[PDB]
Amino acid sequence: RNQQAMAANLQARQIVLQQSYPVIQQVETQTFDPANRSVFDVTPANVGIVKGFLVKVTAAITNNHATEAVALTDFGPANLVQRVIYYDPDNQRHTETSGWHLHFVNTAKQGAPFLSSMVTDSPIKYGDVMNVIDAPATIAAGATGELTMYYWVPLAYSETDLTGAVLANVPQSKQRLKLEFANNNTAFAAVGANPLEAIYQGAGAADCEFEEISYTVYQSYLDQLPVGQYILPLIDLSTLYNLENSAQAGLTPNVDFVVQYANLYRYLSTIAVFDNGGSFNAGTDINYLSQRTANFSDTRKLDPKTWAAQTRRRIATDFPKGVYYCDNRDKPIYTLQYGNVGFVVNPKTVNQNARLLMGYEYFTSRT
Amino acid sequence: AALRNQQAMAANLQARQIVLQQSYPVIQQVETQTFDPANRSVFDVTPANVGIVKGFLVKVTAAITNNHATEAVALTDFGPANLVQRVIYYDPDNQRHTETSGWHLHFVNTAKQGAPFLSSMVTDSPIKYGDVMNVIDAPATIAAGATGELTMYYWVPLAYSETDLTGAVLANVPQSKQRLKLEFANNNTAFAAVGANPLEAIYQGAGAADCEFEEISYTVYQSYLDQLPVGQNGYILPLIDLSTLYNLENSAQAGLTPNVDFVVQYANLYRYLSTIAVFDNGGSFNAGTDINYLSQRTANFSDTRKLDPKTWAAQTRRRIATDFPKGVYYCDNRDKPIYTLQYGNVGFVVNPKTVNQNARLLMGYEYFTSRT
Amino acid sequence: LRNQQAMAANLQARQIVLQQSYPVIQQVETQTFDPANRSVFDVTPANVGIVKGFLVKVTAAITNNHATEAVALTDFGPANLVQRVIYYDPDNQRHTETSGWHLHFVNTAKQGAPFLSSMVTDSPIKYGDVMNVIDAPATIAAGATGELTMYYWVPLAYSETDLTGAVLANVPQSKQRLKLEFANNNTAFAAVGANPLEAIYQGAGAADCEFEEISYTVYQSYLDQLPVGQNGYILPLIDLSTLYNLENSAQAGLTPNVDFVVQYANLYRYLSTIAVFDNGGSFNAGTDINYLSQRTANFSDTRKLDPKTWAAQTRRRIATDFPKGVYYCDNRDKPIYTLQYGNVGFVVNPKTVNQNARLLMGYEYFTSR
Repeated sequence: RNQQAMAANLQARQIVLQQSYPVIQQVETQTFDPANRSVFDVTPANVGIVKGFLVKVTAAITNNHATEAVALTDFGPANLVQRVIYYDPDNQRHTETSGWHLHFVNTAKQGAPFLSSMVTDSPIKYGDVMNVIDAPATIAAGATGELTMYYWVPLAYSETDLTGAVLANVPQSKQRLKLEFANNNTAFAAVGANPLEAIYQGAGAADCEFEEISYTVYQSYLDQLPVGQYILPLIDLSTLYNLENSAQAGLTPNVDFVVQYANLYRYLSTIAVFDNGGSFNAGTDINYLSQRTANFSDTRKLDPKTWAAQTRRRIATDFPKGVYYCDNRDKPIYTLQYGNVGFVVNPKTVNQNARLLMGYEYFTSRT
Repeated sequence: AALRNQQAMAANLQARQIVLQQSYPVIQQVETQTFDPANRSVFDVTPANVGIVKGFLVKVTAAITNNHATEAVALTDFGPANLVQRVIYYDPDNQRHTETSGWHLHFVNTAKQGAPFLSSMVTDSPIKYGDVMNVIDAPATIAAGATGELTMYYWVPLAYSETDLTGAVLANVPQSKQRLKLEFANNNTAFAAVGANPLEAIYQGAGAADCEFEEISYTVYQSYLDQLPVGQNGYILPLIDLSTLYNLENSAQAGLTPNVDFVVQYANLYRYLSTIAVFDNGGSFNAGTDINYLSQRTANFSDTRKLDPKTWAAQTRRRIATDFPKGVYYCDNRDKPIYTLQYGNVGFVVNPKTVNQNARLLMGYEYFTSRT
Repeated sequence: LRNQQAMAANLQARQIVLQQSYPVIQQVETQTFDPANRSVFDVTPANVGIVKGFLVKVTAAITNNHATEAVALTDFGPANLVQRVIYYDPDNQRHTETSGWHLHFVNTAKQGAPFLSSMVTDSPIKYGDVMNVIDAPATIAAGATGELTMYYWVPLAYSETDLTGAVLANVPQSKQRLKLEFANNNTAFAAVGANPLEAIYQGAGAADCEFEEISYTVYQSYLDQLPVGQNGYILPLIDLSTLYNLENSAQAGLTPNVDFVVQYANLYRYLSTIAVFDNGGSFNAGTDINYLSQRTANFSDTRKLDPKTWAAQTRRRIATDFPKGVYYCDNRDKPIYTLQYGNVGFVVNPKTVNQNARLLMGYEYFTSR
C-alpha cells in the first residue's frame, strides 16, 4: 500500500525532474544600515516547485578605534546573518536556525567549505578571483573592510531529491523568508567576551560599526511542471526538510552529557558546538563524543581526533574549533525505530557558562 | 513510429556497454618532436588507425629566455595554457571535430575534471605529497637574463568521457588518416609588451621584446580501445556514439555598449553542454567589475539564470572548486544541453557595465551534433 | 552462466545486509609503550557480526637529545610510525601483509586525496588544520620533543558499500589476529647519508634521537544486527569468501636503459600497483627513469609513459603527486588478471641506477580462498 506510494512518488519526482526546467532568479535586493533596521521579511515569488534560496550578503565595516584592531572570529562572515526562518504558503514553518549553523550544513552538503576556492599549484591564474565568500582577516584602527557571504536556504533536500520542496502555485497565499542580520551589538566582541555570534573580536571592538549591509535573494525553482491528468511527488512535497538549533547546559567534568534526540524526526545530521564559557577549543576539553541508544550501545564512541578524522572524510578539512559534526544521512536517527537515541559529550574540563549548541538537519511529515 | 529511435538508443547503449566491458584500453605515444618556434610552429600529427579512438593527451614543454638587459616578464592569466594556440582534429572521413584555442580546450579540461586540470592540491599532510612532478608548471616571472622551463598538458577529446563513448572515432583502416593539427605559440604570440593585449600570450612585461623560446617540444599520446568485441553480426559497436561529433569550438563577437544586453545566439542542431565567455575588455580582464550581469535566456524574454557576476561565479565554484581567471565565465548545461528546437532560440547574455575600446566576448562551446 | 545466478544472488544479499544491519565503530584496544622495550603487538579484534576494517590511531613523542644538530621529516615521515601490518582471519587465513607506508599510500589512493588531510582553501571561516588528525613537526631541533599523530585504515571489506573481502566474525573459535610492528629507535631515525626509506626523521642529530613513547588505539568497524532470512542469515557468500589484500615485495637487478619487469602472479585480480624506486637510498622526482609501463605477454605495452605523463594519470586519481620516487597505477576498473590475458608485468626502464638500487612493490588485489 505504501510500498506502492513510495514508488509512485519517486516516479513523479523523476518525471518532474525530466520535464520541468530549473530557474534561479532574483526576487529582492536591499541595501541598508543595520543601525536603522536589521530584520527583513522577503516575499518569495509564487512559481512552480521552489527548491531553495541563495542569499548573497555583502557589508562594509569600519574600525574607528584610535589604536586597536579587531580580527575575524572563528565563524567570521558566517555571522552576518544571525537567523533565518522560512514559512511556506500554508504558513507552515520549515527551517529556523542561525546563520552559522545553516552555513555549516551548506559546507557539509557540498563536501568542502561552502563556495570556497581550493589552493593548488596551477600556474594558470585560477584562485580567489571573484571573492565569492570573503572577509579581511583583520581590520586595523581607522580602516574599513568589505565582506561577502552566501547562504543557501534549502527547501528541497538536493538538486535531485525533492523531499522538502514547496509547491508554490498557490495564488493569494504567499511564502515568507525572514532574515535577521548582524548589527553593531552582535558583530563585534570585546577581548574576553564570547565570540560565538560575532564577526570580529579585538581591543578595537567598541569603536567598530557597520557602514552598511546589503542582500540579494535568488529563488531557485522548477518551471514548466509536467502535466498528465500535474505529475507531482506527493511524499516529497508533503515532507518538511528543516534545520534547527538549540542550546543545552549542564556539563560536568568527566560525566556523560547526553542530548536526547526527541525524534519522530529523521535526523540526517547533527552539529554540536562546545561553547566552553566563550572558549572554543580544538578538542582538548573533551574526553570523547558519541551517539548511543538506551542499551548503552555506543555505535561510535570516539576520542576527539578520531571523531574529527570522520569529519575530514566528509568535508576534506576540520570545522572550526569546538565545532563537531556527525553524518547520519544514509541511516537517519529515528527514535521510534531505534529507541531513544542521544548525542553524547564527555567533557574533560568545563568552564563557567559552558554549553552545547546543537544544530540539526532533519525530515518530518507535514501538517 | 518514434520507437525506431528509442530502440536504436537501447541498442547503442547495449553495444557501448559490451565494447567497454570487452575491449582493452591503451594509451601510447604516437609522436614527439623538439623544434625552434623561430623555424616552425604549425604541425600536423598523423595518429595511428587502431580501434576506437577516445582522445589525445598532448604533453608540451618549453624553455624561454628573457634576454632583456634589465626588465622582467610575468605570467599572463592563461600563461602556459597558451603554449598551444590552436588545436583542430579531423577523423578518417575528414570531418572536423574539435577546432579551438589552447586556452579554451584547457578550461574545458578543468571543467570536466571538477578542478584545475592536473593540478596539485595543497593540504596539511606531513607526508611529502605535493607538487613533486611539476606536471603543469611555469615560473611566475622570468627575470632579465634568466631562462624558465614550462610544462603543459592538454587532453583533446573525441569520446565524451571514459565511460560515455559519444563522439569517439572508429579508426577503421579507411586508409584515410586522422589528422591532429597543432599551431603552437611562437616568439610573436607568446610575449606581450606592457599595455598590449595579454589574451594569447604566456608572459607579459617590460622585458617582453627580448624574450624568446630556446625550444618547444611536444609528445602526443593516443588513447584508444583495442580488441574490439565481435559477435554474430560482426563487430558490436554503439553506432549512435560513433556517428556523433563531440566538439569544442570558439568564436568572437563585438559590439558591446554599456548597460545594453549583448546577446550571442546559440545555433540550432547543436546540443551545447557548456559555454565559456571571456570578456576581453580591450585587453583588460576584470574580476566581474565591468559587468552588470550574465544570463542565458529564451527570446521569450525568459532568463533561466540572470545573475550578478559574483553569484554567477558562485555557481562555477560549485563546479571546479575555485574561480576561472579574471574575465573568464563558465556555464554548465551538461544535464540539459542547450538545444534550439526543444526550447526555441536561446542566447548567452552579457550586460556590460563598462566597455573599453576594442572590447569583445570570446565564446567557447562544448557540444554534441550528428555527422549528418 | 550458472555463475550469473551466484553473483546476482551475492549482490542482492550484500544490499540486504547493508540495508538492514547497523554500522558500529568501536575501540578494541589502546596501549602506551616504550619502543626500547617492545615494538611488536598482536591485537585481538572482537568477533562480532561482519568486520569491515580497523582504524589504527598512533601517537608518538620523539626527543632529539642531540647537543646541537636537528633532524627533519623524511618523505614518508609519520607514515613510518607503523613498520608493518598483518591480519589473520578466524580461519587462520592471512589477508593484508604489507608495510605501513604502502598501507598509507593505498588509504590515500582510495580516498582520492592524501588520507585524512585538511585541504587548504581561501575560506574566511576558520576551517583548516584545527584538529591535527595526521600531523608531525617538519623538524625537531636539538633538544626538542615533537608530538606526532598518524592514522591507518586496515581494510578487510573493499569499501563501505562493497563488502568483498569483509570477514564474518560469528566464526568464534580462533580469534582474529591484527599484528602491528611499530617503528623503534633503530628504524625511525636515519643519519645523514643513510637510506631514509623506512625512517621518520633524518639529519645530523639522528643518532641521538629516541622515542619518549608511542601509543596506539585500534577501532574496529563492523556491521551488526545481521539480517536473518528463511534459511538463516542473509549473507553475500562471494564477498565473504573473497580476500581483499595488500601485499609488498622487493626486486633488484636494475640496469641503466634496460627494461626491468616485475611479473604479476596469476589468480590474483590486481586493483592497483605501487612501485617505489629506492635508487640506492636516493629518491628522485622521475629524473632517474626513462619510462614506466604495464606490459602483456608478447603484445606490447598498454601504458608506456614518460614519468611526468605517468604522474599526470596519478594526479587525476589523488589530486596531487605521491612523494618522490613513488609511482602509482590504478587498474580498478579492469584488474590485472593473468588468466584473462597471459602474463603481465610492471615495467620500469631506469635512466640511472645507483648502488643498492631496487623497486619496492605494493599491491592491492582480490583472490578467492
